[PDB]
Amino acid sequence: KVFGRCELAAAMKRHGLDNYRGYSLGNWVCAAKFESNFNTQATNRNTDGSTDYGILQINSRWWCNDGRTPGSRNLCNIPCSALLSSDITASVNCAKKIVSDGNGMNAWVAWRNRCKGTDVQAWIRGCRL
Ligand SMILES: [Cl-]
Ligand code: NA
Repeated sequence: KVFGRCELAAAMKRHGLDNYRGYSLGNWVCAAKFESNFNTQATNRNTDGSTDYGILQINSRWWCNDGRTPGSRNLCNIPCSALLSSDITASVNCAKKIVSDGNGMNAWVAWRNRCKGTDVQAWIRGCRL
C-alpha cells in the first residue's frame, strides 16, 4: 500500500507515535517520505548486505529476520516480510522500540540528514486537527 500523507499521519497518531519519546508527528511523517516515499512494500539493500524494509525501513541486521543477513538479532520478533503489509502496526511496534535504543531518530539516516533541523510541521499542514 501507498499511504497518503494525512492518512499516514492519522494511523501514526492512532498507533501512538505523535510525541512518542518526544518526537512530534511531522518528524515521523517526514521520516516515512524520505525513507520509502510512503510505500509499505519498499525494500532497499544496504552495502553492508542488510536490507531495509517497509514504510520506515526497518533494518534486518538487528531489527527483523530476513534469513540472509549474517548475525541477525531479530530484536522485534518478527519476519522482515510482515513489515511490508498494508497494516502499519508491526512497523510502528518495532519503530517504537528503535527510537527508545538510545540515539533516538538518528537511527534513521534519512531523518538525520533531511528532517532534522527543519520545520517538519509542513508535514502535516492540511491534516485533520
Ligand atoms: Cl531523543
Ligand atoms: Na535481525
